[PDB]
Amino acid sequence: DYIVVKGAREHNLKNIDVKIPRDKFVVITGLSGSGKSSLAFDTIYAEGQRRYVESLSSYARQFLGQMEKPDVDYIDGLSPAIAIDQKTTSRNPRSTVGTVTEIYDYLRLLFARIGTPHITPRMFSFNNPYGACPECTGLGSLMRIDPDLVIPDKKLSLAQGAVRASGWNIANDESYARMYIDALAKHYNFSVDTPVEELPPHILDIILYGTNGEKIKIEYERENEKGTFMASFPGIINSMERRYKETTSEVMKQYYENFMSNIPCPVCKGARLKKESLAVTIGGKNIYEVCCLSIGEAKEFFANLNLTERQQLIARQILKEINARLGFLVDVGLDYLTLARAAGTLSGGEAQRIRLATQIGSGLMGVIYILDEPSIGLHQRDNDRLLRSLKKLRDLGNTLLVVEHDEDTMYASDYIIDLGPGAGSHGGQIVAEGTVEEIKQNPNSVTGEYLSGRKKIEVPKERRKPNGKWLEIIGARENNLKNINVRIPLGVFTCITGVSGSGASSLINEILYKRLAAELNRASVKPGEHDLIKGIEYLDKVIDIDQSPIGRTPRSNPATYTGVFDFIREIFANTTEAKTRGYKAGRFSFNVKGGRCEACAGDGINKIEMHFLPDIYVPCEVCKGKRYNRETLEVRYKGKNIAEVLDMTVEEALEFFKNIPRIHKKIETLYDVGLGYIKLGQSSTTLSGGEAQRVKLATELSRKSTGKTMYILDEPTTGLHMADVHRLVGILHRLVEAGNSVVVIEHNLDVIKTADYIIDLGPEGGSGGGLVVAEGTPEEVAKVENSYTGQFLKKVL
Amino acid sequence: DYIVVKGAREHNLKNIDVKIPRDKFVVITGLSGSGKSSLAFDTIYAEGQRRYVESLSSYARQFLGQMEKPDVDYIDGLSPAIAIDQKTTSRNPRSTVGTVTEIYDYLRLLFARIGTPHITPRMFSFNNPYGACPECTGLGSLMRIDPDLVIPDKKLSLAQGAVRASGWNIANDESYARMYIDALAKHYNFSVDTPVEELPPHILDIILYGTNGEKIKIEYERENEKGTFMASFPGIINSMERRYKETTSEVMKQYYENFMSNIPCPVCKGARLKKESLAVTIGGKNIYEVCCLSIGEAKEFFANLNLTERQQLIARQILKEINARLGFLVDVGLDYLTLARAAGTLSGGEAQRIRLATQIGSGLMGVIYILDEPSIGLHQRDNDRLLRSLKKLRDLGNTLLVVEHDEDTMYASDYIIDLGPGAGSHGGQIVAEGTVEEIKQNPNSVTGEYLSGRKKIEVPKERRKPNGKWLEIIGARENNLKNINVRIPLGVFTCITGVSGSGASSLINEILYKRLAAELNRASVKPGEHDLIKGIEYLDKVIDIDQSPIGRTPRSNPATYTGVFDFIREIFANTTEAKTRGYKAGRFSFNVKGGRCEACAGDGINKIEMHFLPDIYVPCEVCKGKRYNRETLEVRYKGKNIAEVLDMTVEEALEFFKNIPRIHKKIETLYDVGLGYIKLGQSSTTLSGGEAQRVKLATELSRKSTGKTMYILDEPTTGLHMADVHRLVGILHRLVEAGNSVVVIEHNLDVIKTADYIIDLGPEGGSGGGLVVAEGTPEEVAKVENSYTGQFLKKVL
DNA sequence: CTGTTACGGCTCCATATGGAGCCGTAACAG
DNA sequence: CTGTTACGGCTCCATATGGAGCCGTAACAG
Ligand SMILES: [Zn+2]
Ligand SMILES: [Zn+2]
Ligand SMILES: [Zn+2]
Ligand SMILES: [Zn+2]
Repeated sequence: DYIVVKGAREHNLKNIDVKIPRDKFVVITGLSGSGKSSLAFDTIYAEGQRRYVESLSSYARQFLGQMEKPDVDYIDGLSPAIAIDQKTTSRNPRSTVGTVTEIYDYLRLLFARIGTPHITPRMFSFNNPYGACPECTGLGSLMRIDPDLVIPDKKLSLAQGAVRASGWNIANDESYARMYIDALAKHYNFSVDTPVEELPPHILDIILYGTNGEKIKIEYERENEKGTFMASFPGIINSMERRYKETTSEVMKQYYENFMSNIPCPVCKGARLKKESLAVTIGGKNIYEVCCLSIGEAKEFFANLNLTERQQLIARQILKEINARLGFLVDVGLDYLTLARAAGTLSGGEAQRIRLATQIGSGLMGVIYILDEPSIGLHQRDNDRLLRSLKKLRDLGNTLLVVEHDEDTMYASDYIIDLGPGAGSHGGQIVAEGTVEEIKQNPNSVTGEYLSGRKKIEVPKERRKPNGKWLEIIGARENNLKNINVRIPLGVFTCITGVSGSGASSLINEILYKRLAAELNRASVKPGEHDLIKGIEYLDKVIDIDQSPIGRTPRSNPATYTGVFDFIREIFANTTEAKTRGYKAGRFSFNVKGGRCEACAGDGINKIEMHFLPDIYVPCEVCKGKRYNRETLEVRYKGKNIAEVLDMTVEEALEFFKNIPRIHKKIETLYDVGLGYIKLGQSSTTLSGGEAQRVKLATELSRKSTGKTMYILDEPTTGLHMADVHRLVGILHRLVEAGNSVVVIEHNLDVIKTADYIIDLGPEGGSGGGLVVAEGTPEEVAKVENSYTGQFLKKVL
Repeated sequence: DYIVVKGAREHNLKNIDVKIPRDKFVVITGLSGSGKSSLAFDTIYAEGQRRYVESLSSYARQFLGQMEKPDVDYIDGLSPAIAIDQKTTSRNPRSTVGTVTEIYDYLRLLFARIGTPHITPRMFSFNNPYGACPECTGLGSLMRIDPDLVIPDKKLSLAQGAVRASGWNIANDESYARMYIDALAKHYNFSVDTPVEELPPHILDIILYGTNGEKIKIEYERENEKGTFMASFPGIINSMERRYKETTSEVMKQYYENFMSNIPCPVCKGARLKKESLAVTIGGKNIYEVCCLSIGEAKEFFANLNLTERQQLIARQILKEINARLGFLVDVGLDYLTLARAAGTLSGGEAQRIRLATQIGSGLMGVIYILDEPSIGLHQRDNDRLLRSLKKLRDLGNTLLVVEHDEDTMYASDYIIDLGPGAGSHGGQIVAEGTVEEIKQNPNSVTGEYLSGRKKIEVPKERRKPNGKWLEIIGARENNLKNINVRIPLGVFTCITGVSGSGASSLINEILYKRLAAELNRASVKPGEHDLIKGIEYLDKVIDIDQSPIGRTPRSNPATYTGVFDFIREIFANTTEAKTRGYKAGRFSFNVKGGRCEACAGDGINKIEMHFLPDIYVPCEVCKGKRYNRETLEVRYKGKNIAEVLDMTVEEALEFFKNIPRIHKKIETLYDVGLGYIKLGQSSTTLSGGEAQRVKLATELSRKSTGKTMYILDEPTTGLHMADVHRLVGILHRLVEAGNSVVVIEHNLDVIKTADYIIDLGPEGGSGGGLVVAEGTPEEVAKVENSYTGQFLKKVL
């Protein structure tokens, strides 16, 4: 009846152990990336997944992949578990919101049972060929490439290579497309220098859609081989379509869709079903009409249902389940959604909420549920609704482990596990355990210290004012915006906030950023609706802050990203011993040959292949992971070597380089970034989202002052303790005082309190918004009665 | 707290419903393939697997495969479940008995912690390259092809095609190997007519192992293409090795291993580890020495452990877990096994028992466990041990659903679910529910009828005697046989039985059957140890009875298998209307063109492809599944058509053809096969193991009398009710009275009682046997005190 | 009339080159 | 000394033909 773990040594697990009670509401929190989150993510979940997947069918076990065994000694009292992560999937257009909502099939069954034609339940579905629209083969649209995007260079000759698609080059002899181009030219007797615009329509059709698969001879003359073969040219369009059909990568899919556009099927149009299916009328509405309705209006519509007595009797189960699913969806809070809406077009938090609602509807109790950041992407009322839903799910009879930072969740929690006190070598130990009251009584918990109010976010005594430099965006009607006009000043720590799903963040991410990037940084991406933008001359450069990893290659290090490695190499080159040895400054760098270990090429790992086992990585024995030649490593400066510096700690580095101001300024920048515990040479892939964000903000701070720069941060409060939030707020204020501009779209109460100009967009999400709710100083905004954000700010202040 | 299902319509589920209590021991039983087993296998398990796999990671969901949705209305109160099926997997040689037993890692950790060199725990393992034997790369053997099996025809010329391996033909110009042969001949200037024996050693080495990958020109002259290319010939051996490495099919793997043999690595030899690893001595033994020990002797060895006080203190967990695992393995009853034994070399029942033991050791409680036929492959004492283990696992806190026929399991069960009364259209309804007592009180349950003793297997009043015709096998020492001599008479319903894992069944399946097949049916398979076989002239033909499907293609039907379709076609051809129409007798057959529907080619299904969906099968609209042309189907004989006859029922067919003795004799043979409920034209793939066995026995019965035939049945009692066992026994007696011979190796008490001559091999499984325990009439055998089977027979009698 | 063998026909299963992002280096301007 | 731009180099990710078993048909013997 307990989750007992002993001898855990994952990452920074200092052989910690704890007894987790079953069938309760326990929350684990700590410092940003302190290791408690990693432990909870990768010890219990990994043990359960291994103990389950293995015991399953062997073939399915290798199909789903063999999970790596953990370093924990033994785990007792475990159970099968599910993970509601934050990394969404592109999925396929065949997937639908109703399909993943576990409501489309129920709606189809209800329509088949109760609805009348103007009758098999299979015909109501749109995934089986027994009832499909042939025009779009059930897809709803028509993914066709754009002839104006593949080879728009009409004036360019055929030999010039107007078509820029990969594998279709015509100016390269070594290209695989050169043989096909030569065969087509032989079959057409047309000069390759003819312009694309001047090409005959028949020749253009043959090039695009192929030569109807007729027999044709293609000549091949390689360096050491020659001959000819009979084949057919499908054409550029057909080749691209086949490649897209055979594609299985999200990046390749996005690249291919960049040159294509799915034209909504005109025959069916949001139906993807046979005409006669729409004839089934239930309550004077169609299945598509029901699906396109909003969740709240759908609940209202199904509440006013009225039919025959037999229909009511048969509805004692189907309609009851439909009502329960609608109520669960309402409790999720994502009312600004449609059953017919595209599954892919959704936020990560929205996807997590939808998955939670589907799990609640399923009712599979007696399991372990591990969620991540439920508070992210929700308003205060949404937080209350999520807490109620979590309490209900716990009442269903399962033990839940959540990781978050919302104070209300901790108050509603039963047992709290805190790991600290610091991060890395400064933490990794269980500070305390028990309920909230004794956690507050505990004087060794940083979370308890923040709860007790000893350290609190003091509201600023003074607020900055605009300097007359404003950016004007008026008439934008992208997504759900109803031609809204917003006056956004620049030069202060202003922010935009509102209820969940209002779309203001979508507007900022899809219109303003795209326009600014196209204007300044020359980014060729089509933006959304945009009438006019003013104040363009005020700013010069714009940058973005996201959660993307700094680098996907192991050839990069955070020291390289910050550039301190260059100063270190220069200092090493300035050494008298280095000058005597004649070593170049470039030799003190692992990225290039000259000093790197030739055995592993500086990678530090070796690949070993087995007949019945996958690739195995082991440390390189020649250089023992030092990634430096012995002769190069023989140099010593101030009692330290280049390898030692690369393996050194930032906390030690700050005290080490007390006489190197050039390096020191970046050192103290990194220290003020609040990431001194991070290794100076940690692997780039090993970095977490918080670490990457800290690195990016440190790099931004180290940048020279310009006074005409703007920054956009997407939910910086995600994955951060209250002290981390305070540090981030201080960094934001110092960046604003530097002379740049800050744009923030978040929902943290402390961040809103620290703001100087609040922008409100509402008054409801989805179709219920599109108008600027209010604007002004936070004190003036709190005076507005018709604003949830204003009421929350007034309560906070 | 209940498993509630309503509106289930899977196969023959007549909208049945039932409430299954949770956390109990409930057993479901019924007629052979009555549908209750299929329901329990494919309703609850399918619902749980879907509700789990889906909610998991999406990418893993498509990796493991999307389970099809069931036809049930809704399932309430479900839980994640695991399935211990009977279909084993070939797996890989890297897999080990200790690995799947979850004991190899524990043993390695114990050896690392306690053992002393003559020290990292990773070096003890044999799956990581950090400690491996390079000779065999951890495999233990060396899978090399046999030069005496690839092209043994030394006298055959190179052009003749001595190498019979697929893709290496030399006598076929169109073969892909012809170009390589021509290139090799050009590079060697050797005549293709030279004998393989007369080929120079250098030429043979070049052919086998390749030409060291050197540059070579291969000429190609196709019908419409020509040219040449520079490439290298890896050789026959290298090509076969690469194909085996790239192989991913069990059938292809078996075909390739038919020409290969894994020679035990001589460097390591049952070690696959680095020399220094064997230096670690624990209790005066090696890790391999511990693994090769029997389970019981290993438990005894670890019981006498004695080390330092620190070792004992550290062993409070590791040694306790090892002892618990050993005790669980002992409770499994598979004492005749070794930790170092090959994982693949095991029986299906042994694999199921091992999986059950591993699951018990895991301790993941609060789940649903569905096993199949625990009694199969076990002795009476093993049945008691399995019942105790199941009771323990239920005490661990999980709800178990077992399907079996052992009376002891029903007695130990709490709730029993019986579905009947018949099969197919004659059953599919819940007969009764409750405990065993009220089940016996219920007069409508066939299981209760058998339990009450109203219908019982009467012991035969007289037993047949040998007619002096005997088969003598003496000195066979295959597997664990210790040069045993057995006198097996022929001409009576004799049988061989013993304790589980004795190996006598393995001896019969690996020596006697192989020798008989090679002698009579000309089967070229190498048998095991065999000194001499006598009485060969007594028998003429030998046949085998297994659980393999009758046919993997949908072009075959049970009517075609039994041959009644030929008589039906002849009768239809004899019709006056058919003679007037001039239709040939072959037209009344769907297998060939002439009368079949050209739209579906007689398949009856159509394939529809979608861009984002897999292949979909739908009934063919042109012929509506009748699989006959309209003009051909227009004929009517005795008020019925050929399509109607093909779709008719056997129970109706027996009354239909009362004036057709030629067909009637096979009709009543099929009826006596006890499978009248089966459709006369059911799909071959749709047939179950019991149905296939019934079909095979019916075909054997319909065979003309010869008096010199023998039959071998492998566990016919599997998947059969007590009445089904009675019917099978009666069929066996009638087959024996026909004039043939019957050899049975099973463990059913009723089958043993019905036997006339019992062969006993023991006295213990594995290394504890190899000697004939006893022999004689069942009454005389019961008088033997030193025989578990004899004691069981005496108790039964 | 029945069993066996041989042959033909059918079906299902099996087996290397181009592009984007990042790091290091050189050059130019303030 | 510092910031910016341009170029070169490096790495990781991406995109049809032969064989075994079965059914139907013809021929031959009892
Ligand atoms: Zn359409
Ligand atoms: Zn190295
Ligand atoms: Zn070896
Ligand atoms: Zn058809």
